[PDB]
Amino acid sequence: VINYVEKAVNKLTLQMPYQLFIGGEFVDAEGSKTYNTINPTDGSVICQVSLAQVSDVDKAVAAAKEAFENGLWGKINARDRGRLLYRLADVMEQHQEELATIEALDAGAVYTLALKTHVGMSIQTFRYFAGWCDKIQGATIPINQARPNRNLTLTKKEPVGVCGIVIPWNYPLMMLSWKTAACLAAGNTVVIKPAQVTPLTALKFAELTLKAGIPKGVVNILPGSGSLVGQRLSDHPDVRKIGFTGSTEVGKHIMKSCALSNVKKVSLELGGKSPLIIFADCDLNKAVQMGMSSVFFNKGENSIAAGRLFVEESIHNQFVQKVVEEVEKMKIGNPLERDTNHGPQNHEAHLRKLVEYCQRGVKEGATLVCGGNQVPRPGFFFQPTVFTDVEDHMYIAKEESFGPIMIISRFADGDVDAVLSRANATEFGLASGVFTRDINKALYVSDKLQAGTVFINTYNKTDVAAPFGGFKQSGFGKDLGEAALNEYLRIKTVTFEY
Amino acid sequence: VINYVEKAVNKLTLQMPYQLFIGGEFVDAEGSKTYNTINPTDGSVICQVSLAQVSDVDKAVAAAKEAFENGLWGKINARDRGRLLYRLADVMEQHQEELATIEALDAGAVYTLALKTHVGMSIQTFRYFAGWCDKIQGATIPINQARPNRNLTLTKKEPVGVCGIVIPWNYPLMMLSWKTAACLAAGNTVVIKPAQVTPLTALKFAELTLKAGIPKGVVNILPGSGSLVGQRLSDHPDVRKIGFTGSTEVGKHIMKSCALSNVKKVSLELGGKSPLIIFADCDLNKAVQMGMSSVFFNKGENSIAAGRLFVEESIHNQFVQKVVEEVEKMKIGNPLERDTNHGPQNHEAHLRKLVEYCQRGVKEGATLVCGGNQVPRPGFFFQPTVFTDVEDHMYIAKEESFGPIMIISRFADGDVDAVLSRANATEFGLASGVFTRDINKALYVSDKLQAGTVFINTYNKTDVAAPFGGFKQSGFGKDLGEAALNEYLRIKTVTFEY
Amino acid sequence: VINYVEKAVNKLTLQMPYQLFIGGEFVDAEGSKTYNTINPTDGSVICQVSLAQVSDVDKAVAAAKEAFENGLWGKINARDRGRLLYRLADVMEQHQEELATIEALDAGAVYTLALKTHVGMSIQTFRYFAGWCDKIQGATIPINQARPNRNLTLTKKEPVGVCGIVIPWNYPLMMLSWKTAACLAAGNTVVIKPAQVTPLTALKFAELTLKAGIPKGVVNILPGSGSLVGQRLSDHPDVRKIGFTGSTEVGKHIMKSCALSNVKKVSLELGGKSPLIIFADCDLNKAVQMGMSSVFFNKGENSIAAGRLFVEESIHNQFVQKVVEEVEKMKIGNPLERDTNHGPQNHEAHLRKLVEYCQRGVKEGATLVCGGNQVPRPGFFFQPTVFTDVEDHMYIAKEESFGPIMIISRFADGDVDAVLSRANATEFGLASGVFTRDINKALYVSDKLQAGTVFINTYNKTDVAAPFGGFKQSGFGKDLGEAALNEYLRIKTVTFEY
Amino acid sequence: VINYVEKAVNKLTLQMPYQLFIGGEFVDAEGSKTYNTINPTDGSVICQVSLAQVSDVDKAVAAAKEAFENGLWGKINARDRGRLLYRLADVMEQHQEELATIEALDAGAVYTLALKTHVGMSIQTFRYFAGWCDKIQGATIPINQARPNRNLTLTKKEPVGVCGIVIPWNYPLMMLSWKTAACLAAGNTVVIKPAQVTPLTALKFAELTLKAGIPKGVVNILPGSGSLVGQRLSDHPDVRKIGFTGSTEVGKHIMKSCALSNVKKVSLELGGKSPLIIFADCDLNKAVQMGMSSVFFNKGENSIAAGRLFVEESIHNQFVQKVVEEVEKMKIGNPLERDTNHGPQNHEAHLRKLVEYCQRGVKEGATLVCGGNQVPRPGFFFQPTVFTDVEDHMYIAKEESFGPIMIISRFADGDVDAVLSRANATEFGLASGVFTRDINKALYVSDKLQAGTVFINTYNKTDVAAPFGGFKQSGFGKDLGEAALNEYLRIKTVTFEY
Ligand SMILES: NC(=O)C1=CN([C@@H]2O[C@H](COP(=O)(O)OP(=O)(O)OC[C@H]3O[C@@H](n4cnc5c(N)ncnc54)[C@H](OP(=O)(O)O)[C@@H]3O)[C@@H](O)[C@H]2O)C=CC1
Repeated sequence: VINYVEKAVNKLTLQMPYQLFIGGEFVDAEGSKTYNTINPTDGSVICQVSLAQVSDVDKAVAAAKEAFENGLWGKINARDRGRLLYRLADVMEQHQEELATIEALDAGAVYTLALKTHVGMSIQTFRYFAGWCDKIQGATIPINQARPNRNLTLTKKEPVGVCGIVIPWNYPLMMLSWKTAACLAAGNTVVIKPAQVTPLTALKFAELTLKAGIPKGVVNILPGSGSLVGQRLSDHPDVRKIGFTGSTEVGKHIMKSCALSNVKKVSLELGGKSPLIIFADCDLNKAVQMGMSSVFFNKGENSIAAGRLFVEESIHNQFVQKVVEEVEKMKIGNPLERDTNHGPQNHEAHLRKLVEYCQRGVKEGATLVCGGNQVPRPGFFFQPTVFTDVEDHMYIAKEESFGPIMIISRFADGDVDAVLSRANATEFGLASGVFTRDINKALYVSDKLQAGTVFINTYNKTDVAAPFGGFKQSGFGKDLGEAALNEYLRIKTVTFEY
Repeated sequence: VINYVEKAVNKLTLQMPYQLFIGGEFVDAEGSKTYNTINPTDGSVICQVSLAQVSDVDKAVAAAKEAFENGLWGKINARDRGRLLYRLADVMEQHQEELATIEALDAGAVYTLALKTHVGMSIQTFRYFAGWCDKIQGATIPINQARPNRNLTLTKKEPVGVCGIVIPWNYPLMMLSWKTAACLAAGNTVVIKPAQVTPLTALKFAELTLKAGIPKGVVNILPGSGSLVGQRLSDHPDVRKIGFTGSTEVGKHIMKSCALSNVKKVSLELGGKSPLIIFADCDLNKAVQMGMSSVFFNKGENSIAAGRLFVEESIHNQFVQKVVEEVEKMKIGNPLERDTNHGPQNHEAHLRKLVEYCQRGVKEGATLVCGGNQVPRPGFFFQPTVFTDVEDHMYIAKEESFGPIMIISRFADGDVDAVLSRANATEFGLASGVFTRDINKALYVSDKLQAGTVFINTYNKTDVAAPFGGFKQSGFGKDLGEAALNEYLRIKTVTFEY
Repeated sequence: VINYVEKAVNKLTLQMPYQLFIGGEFVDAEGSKTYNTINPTDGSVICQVSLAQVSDVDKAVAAAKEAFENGLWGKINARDRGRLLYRLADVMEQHQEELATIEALDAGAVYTLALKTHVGMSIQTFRYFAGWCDKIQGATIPINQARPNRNLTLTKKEPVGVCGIVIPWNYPLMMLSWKTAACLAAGNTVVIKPAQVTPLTALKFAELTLKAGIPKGVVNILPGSGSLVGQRLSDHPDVRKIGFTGSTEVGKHIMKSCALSNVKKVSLELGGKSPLIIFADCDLNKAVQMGMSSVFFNKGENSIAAGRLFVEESIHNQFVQKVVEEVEKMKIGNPLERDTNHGPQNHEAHLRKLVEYCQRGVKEGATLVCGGNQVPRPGFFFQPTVFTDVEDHMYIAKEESFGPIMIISRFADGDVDAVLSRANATEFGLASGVFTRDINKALYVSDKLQAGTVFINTYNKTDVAAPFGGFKQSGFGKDLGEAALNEYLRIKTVTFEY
Repeated sequence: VINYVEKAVNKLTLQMPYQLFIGGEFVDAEGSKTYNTINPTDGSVICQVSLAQVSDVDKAVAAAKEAFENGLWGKINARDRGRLLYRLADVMEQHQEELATIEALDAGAVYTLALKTHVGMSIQTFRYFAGWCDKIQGATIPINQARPNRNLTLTKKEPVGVCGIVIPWNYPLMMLSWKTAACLAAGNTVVIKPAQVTPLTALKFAELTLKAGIPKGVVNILPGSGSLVGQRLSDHPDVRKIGFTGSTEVGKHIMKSCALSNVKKVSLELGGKSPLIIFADCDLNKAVQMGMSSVFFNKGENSIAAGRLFVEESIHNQFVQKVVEEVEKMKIGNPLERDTNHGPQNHEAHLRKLVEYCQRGVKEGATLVCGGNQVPRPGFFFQPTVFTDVEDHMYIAKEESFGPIMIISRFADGDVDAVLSRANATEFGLASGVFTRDINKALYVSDKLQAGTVFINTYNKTDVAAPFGGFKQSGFGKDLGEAALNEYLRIKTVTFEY
C-alpha cells in the first residue's frame, strides 16, 4: 500500500502520495527529511513532502539507468511503448478532476482552468507523443560508392539514455508532462525534480505511472532543493541529457554544470519578455480580450506572457480605457469557485517579488493605472495591474515580471520597423504577438520578430503539436511537436561496404 | 592588392596570404603582432602569420554581425546564396594543386592525400551544402482549431546569425570546410579561429571567398590562440552559436564559456577511443589492409582512428604477423614526394606527447611489437607503432593517441556480448567498426556498439552526406549530412488565428 | 436496432449484420436482392447477404459526399479525428474473438492465425494510422523573392475526398483495414466493396464503426459484385480516388475506368510471382521452416507468397527431402479447432483453379513431389503441394498460383548473377527474399532484386509501419507505412506576396 | 558533325539541329520523313524537322533502356549524376541567348521574357534537381521485432527506369525542363516527345546534353505526332513511367493507354479554369497590374492563367475602367523587338480557336469590353481581350481559353462563401488566386478554393521549389519541388531479420 495524505475537498477524496518516487516505490528521503507545501489560497500547510537528499538522487538515477539498460522498457517494441504511454494518458484522464483539484490546492490554479489547460494539455501531450513512437524514423543515404565495391549508409535514431528533467512551479503537472512525454516516447528513462514548492501533482503522476504499468523505475520523481537535488542531477556522471525549464540565471548555471560533469546534452527554455504589438487597424474589442489573456492567463505565471504591449498611438487611450473596464469585472477569489477568473499567486515569495516589481515601476516614472499590490485577504493574491506611459529604458520594460501585470507603450502611427526594433530590443526571445487585420503587416512583423513563437491575431495558443522554444537568452531546444524529440534522440550512422 | 608570401615548390608558385581576414580585406593584427608557423618536415619556419588579439575578435565578430543584419548575404535569395557557395566550390577546385600543397607544407599532409581528401572532400562539402540552400523547409502543422474560428500554424527555419567556428589542426582545411559550409548554407555569417599551428590553408580559403564573390563579412578568419581569440569568440555577447571540434578538456570549457555569457548554442565534437572488432570470419587480407588504414590514415591524426583493435583469438596471431609485414612496406618521407605514404606529425608539441604515450604504454607492460619512437631524421616524424597484449585497465586502452599507434587486444573465440562490453567501456563514443561476414554478427554488433558511427567491413568511410557525430563525452551535434544544418538553424513557430 | 444472423459457435455468439451499410444505418438493397455466402469448411450456406445495386452505389457515394462536405467528420480537429480512429481500434480489440471467428468462418482462416494476423494486424493498423492524424504535415518552401517585395510559400496537406476501396477475399478484414485506416486517417470518407464472396467481417466492422462514434456516412460498405458495383465506383464522377488490391487484368480495367470517368487517382496492388533465393550458406533448418512459411502461410492465399523458390544445387536435394518431412506433419482441418494449422481454401471456385494449376504443372513435366490434390473431406481442402525440376519456361514458373504450392528450382553452385536474373525475369514485382549467412551476398541480392519488398533471412514479415507496394505489373502505390498516406492526401501550394 | 539549320537573327548565328536525337546522336526519321515547323511572327516555314515514326520510338526507348541498365547513368554515384546535371545547367546558361532566341522564333515567345522565364527557369530547374541527387534519402522504420530475434527495416528509393515525357507547345523548353530535370535527377533515362509544332528548343537541348557530357541514351528526343509517337510511348512494354502535361481529353486517353499496356506509372497535368477572386479592400492599382498579368502573361498561353476574374461589386466598374487604360498601353509585335509586350500566338490553329472562342462569347450575351479579334498584321497575333457581364452558365465561364482573354464576373458586397462556391463550381482545379488586404479573408478563402495552387496577392509566381499540380480533372502529381521526385522514384522496403 502506498501512503497517502488524504483530504476531502471539492466533492472528491484526494489521495496524495507525499513521498519520493524511486524505482517504482514510494519511499522516505535519506534520514527521513521533510518540508511543507503551502496552499497559496489561505497560506496553510497542505501536508509535508519527502526532502530528497544527495544519496536519493544517486538512488533514482541508478534505478532509471538499470531500468533503461536491463529493464523491460529497453526490450519492448517501439509500438508497444506507445501503447503504455497512451494507457498513461488514459489513466490521467480518469483522474483528471483529482489532478486538477490537487493542482488547485498546490499551485493555486483556477479549478476550471486546471481541468482544461493544466490537466487537459497534459493528457493531450502524452497521447500526442504516444503516437510518435512507431514513427521515429532514420534515413538511408546515397553515399558515394567506393568502386569496384558497393556501399550502404543508413541512420538509426536511438534513445539518449538516463535523463534529468528539472521544472518550475507555474504549470507543475503540465510542464512535467510536456517534457517527460517527449522523453519517455524517445525511449529514454528519467529523474524529475519538480519545483520544490509544487511537488504534489508530480508525485500523484508517479502513482499514475504505476497504474499504467510503466515498467518499474522508468519514471522517478524527487521533490527537493534545486541547489542540491537538481545540482547533483546535472553533475551526475550517469545522466546524459538535461531538460530544463526555469529562470535565465539558473539555466546558465545548469548548462555550466553539464559541461563540467560529462558534456551531457542540455535544453533550456528560460525567460521571456515577449512583445505584443497591437495595430490601430486591428479588431479593437478582440484585442482588449486577447491582450488581457496575453497578460492575465494563469494569474500571469507564464513563460509566453506578453511582457510588453506596444499599441498604435491612434488606438491607445481607448484600448486602455477598455482594458480597465474589463479588468474591473475580473473575479478574484478562491480557485475552487467555478466563479473565479483570477486566482492567487504560486507562493508567498513570488508575491513579495511582484510587490517590489511594481513599487519599482512606479518609482521610475511609469503610470500606475490600477492594481500593483497584494489583494489584502488571506492567502497570497495579486491585483491585476495595468501600467501605461512605459518607456523603453525602464526596468519594467526590460524585466520579466512573471505575474498579472500589463505593461503598455504607445507606438507612433505608421512606422513598423521602428516599433519592430523596440520589440527585439531584449536578450529574451521566446514569444511575441501582432494584432492587425492587414495581411502584409502580419506576414512582415512575423519575420522581423526575433522570437521563437509568433502569435498573429491570437495569444497563448500553444498546442502540443507545434514546437515551443526560445531564441537569444530564452534558451534553445523545443518542447512539443516532432522537433521536441531531437532533444531526446541521438543519431547513429552505419556504413557497410559490400 | 593582397600581401602574399611566395614560395616555389612542387612545380607551383604558392601565394599564401598570412594576415587576419576581417571585414573581407586582409589586415595586420592589433599593433602588428605575429607568430611563426612551422614546417613539420624540417622544423623550419614557413613564414610569419598575424596574431589576432581581443581588439581583432571584437571587429571580426562585429563585421560578421553587420554582414548578416544589413549586408547583401542577409537579403539574397536562398537559391542565390547557394549559387554563391557552388561558385566557391569551383574556385576551390581551380586551386586544388595549390591548396593540397599549402596543406602538405603546413600540416604535413601527404600531397596525393591532401589533394584527394583534405582538399577534395572540402570541395564536395561546399557543393553538397550549397544544394541544401533552398531545400531547407519548415512545416505546416495540424493544430487544434479554436472553434468557432480557425488556426494556421507554420514553422519558418531561420538562420541563427553570428557564428564562431573553432577547429583543430589535423585536417586544417577540411574541418574548416565541413563546419563553415553548413553554417554559411543555413545563412549565417561566421568568424573562424583555425588551429593556431595550421593557419595557412584557412587564410588561402579566406582569399578564395573574395574570388567567389562572397559578400564582405560573411567569412572572417583570425589565426591565433585558443585561450585568447578562441575564448573571446565563446564569450562575445553577439556570437550566438559556437561550432567546435577539438579536445575533450577544451570542449568542456567552451560549453561552460557559452553558458556563462549569453546561452549561446554549441556543438562539441571531441575525442574518441574508437573500437574495431575483427572476427575470425572476415576476409583476413582485407581485415588487415583495412584495419591498417583505420589507424595509419593521415598519420593516425584523425578523430575516428581505431583507438583499439579487438581481434578474435583464433586469428589474432596471424593478423599481427600480417600487419607487421605491411607496416614495413610503408614508405616514410616528405609529404611532397610521390613515393611517400607516411608523412610527419603535425608539430613538435604533439610528436612529444606521442613519444610519452608509447613510453607509458611500455611502462604498463603492454608489449611493443614495433615503433613508438621518433624516426631519427629532421622534422617531426613518428614511426608507425604496433602494441599487442593491451589489457582493458591500461592507460593505452583508455586515452586517445591521435597518432599512428595500432593498439591490439584478444577476445575469446565466439564471445560477442563480452567483446562488445569491453569495446563500449569508454566515456567516448564517436566511431567504431566491425569486420565480419555474418550478417547476424554484423547487424547485432552495430546495434550494440555505443558510438556515433559503426563501419561494417570498412573504415574511414566518411561521406559529406552521412552525419558525423559523437555520443557520450565525444560530444553532440552532427557535422556533414542533412542533420548538420540543424545546428546552424532556428525554428520560429507562427500561429495565426482567423 | 440492427438485424443479425446470429450463430452460436466457438465459445461465443456471433451476431453478424447481413445488409448494406449506407450512411449511418443498415438497409436492404434495391428491391431486396440478396446472395449466399459459403462457409468453406463444410460447404454450407452461412447466410443471406444483401446484394448491392448500381442505385445503391449512388446512395452510398453521396452519403459519403455529404459526410465529407458538411458532415461532422470534416470539421473536427485532426487530433480528435485520430481519437475516433483510436476508439474504433479499441472497439475492434474489444470484439476481436468475434471478428476472428467470422473471418474464420467466412474466409476459412485458421482461427489462431486469424486472431494474430487478420484481426490482430487490423487492430494494429487503425492504431498506427490513428497516430498519423495530427502529424500529417505541410511545408514552408523558401521560394525566390520578388524583390523589392517578399513572398511566403506553404503547402497544406488536404484530403482527396470521397474514396472507393475495392478489396479481395484473402484477408478480408485485413485488406480492408490496411486501406481504410489510411483513407480515414487522411480525413477522407469512403465506400467499400468487399470481395463479393467474403462480406462478413466487413459488415461487422461497419457495426463497429457505429460503436466507435465514427459519424454517419463516413464509412459505407457495399457487399456486391465487382463487375457491377465496383465498375460503378470506378465510374462515378463524385469518387476522386480508388484504392484497388486485386488481380492484374482487373487492375488494368480499374485504371482504365478512372482515366475515362474523371481522372480519379488510382493505386494498385496487383499480382506477384515473388522470388525467394536460398543459398547453401544459411541455417538450413531455419530455411525449411521459414521457407514453407513463405508459401503455405494462410493457405497460400497471400499476395507476397513465395511464387518461386530457387535453391542452390548443393543443398537442393536435402532441402526438398526436409520440406517433405515437415509437410507430413501439418495438421489439416477445421479453422476453428486449436490443433489445425492448414485451413481450407477460400472458395470452391478458387479450389478448382488450383487443382488444374497443378494438373497443368505435371503435364509440362514438373515433378509433383507431394500434394496437388484436393483433400478427401467435406468443404474445400487443398493438399500442400511441392514441385521440383521446375524450369524457367514452365507455366507454373511464370504464373501466379495463389495457393499452397511451393515451386522449387535448382540453380548453380556459385552463381549469384545468373539466378538473380531468372528471379527478376517477370512482369511481376511484389516481393522476394534471400536466405544467406553472408552479408555481402545479402545486401547485393536485395539491391538487384526487382521488387518492392525484399525479405532478408525471414519472409512474410510485413508490419504496419513499413510500406508495401508493387513494381512493374504488380502496380504502384503503398499500403501501410507513412507513405500510404500520400495516396489519401493532396497538396495545395499557397504562395502569398507581402 | 551535326547538320544545323543555320539562321542569323538578333545579332546571332543560331545553329538549330532539326533531326531525331536517339542514342546520343542526331539522325533522320525512318525512310527520311519530315514536316514543317512554322514561325508564328510572320507564318514562314522555319525549316524541315524530322518526323519520328513508330520504329523510331522503338529505337529511342531501347536506347534509353540500354543506357539505364548497362549505361554509365546508373553505375555512377548519386553525387556525380548531380554534377552532370549542374554542368548541363551551365551549358544551358552559356547558350541562353541563342536558346531564348530559338524559342521566340519557334513558339513566338517575347525574347525579353523567353530569357528570364522560358530559358531562365529551365536553367534554374536543372540546378534545383541536380542538388536533389545525393539527398534523395530512404528510411529506417521501428518495425515490431520478432522476438526472441531482431528485425531491421529500411527503404531504398530507386529510379523507376525508362520514362516517356510528352509536352505541350506553350513553354516548349520550360516544360521539357520541369520534367526532364526531376526525371533524370531521380536517376532515370528518358524518351521525350516535344509538342509537334515546337521541336526546336528541345532539339538544341538534345545537342546541349552532348556538350554537358550526358551519357549517350539517357536523353532521347523525337518530334512527331502525338497520336503516333505519343501513343507508342504510352503503349510500349519497356516504358515504365509516362509524364504528361496537356489537354484533359488526351490526358484521359494516355492514362487508359498506360492501363492496357502494363500499368505504367502515370502523371497528368491537365487543363484549368482557374478562378481569381478580387475583393473590394485590396490594393486596387496593384490588383489591376497583377490581375492583368494573371491572364495576359505569355500571350495567355499558360495553363494557370486566370480563366475567371470575380471582382467585388463596389469596385468592378472602376476596375474594368482601369484594366482597359492599361491594355491600350501594351505593345503588340515581333517577339524579337525589345519594345514588345504581347507577341503572337503559338500557331495558326490555336489563333483560329481563339477567334471562335470570343465569337461564341459575344454570341452568348457576354459584354465584349475590348479585343477578341486577330490583330491585322501578318503572322498570328491576337488582340488582348476583356469581357464583362459573364454569367455562370456561359461557355466562356466553363471552357479553357488559353489565350489573352480576361473574363470578369461581379459579386455582391461582403459576400465570400457565395463567390467561393461559384469559383469552385468547375471540374478543373489547377490554380486559383485572391487579392485582398484582410488576413481573415485571405486565409479563409485559401482554405476553401478547390485548387492545387492558391496565389494570394500575386499570380504566376511559380517557383522551381514549390510543387505544381492539379486536383479534380486537372490531373494529379506535382512538377517542381521535392514533391516532384516522388513521381520518378520507387520505394523498395528491405526487411532483415537477424
Ligand atoms: N497543368 C499543367 O502542368 C499544364 C497544362 N497545360 C495544358 O496544355 C494544353 C494545351 O495542349 P493542346 O495541344 O491543346 O492539347 P494536347 O493535350 O493534345 O497537347 C499535348 C500533347 O499531347 C500529345 N498527344 C495527343 N495525342 C496523344 C496520344 N495518343 N498519346 C500521347 N500523346 C498525345 C500532343 O501531340 P501533338 O503535337 O501531335 O498534338 C501534344 O504533344 C492546355 O489545355 C493546358 O491547360 C499546359 C502547361 C502546363
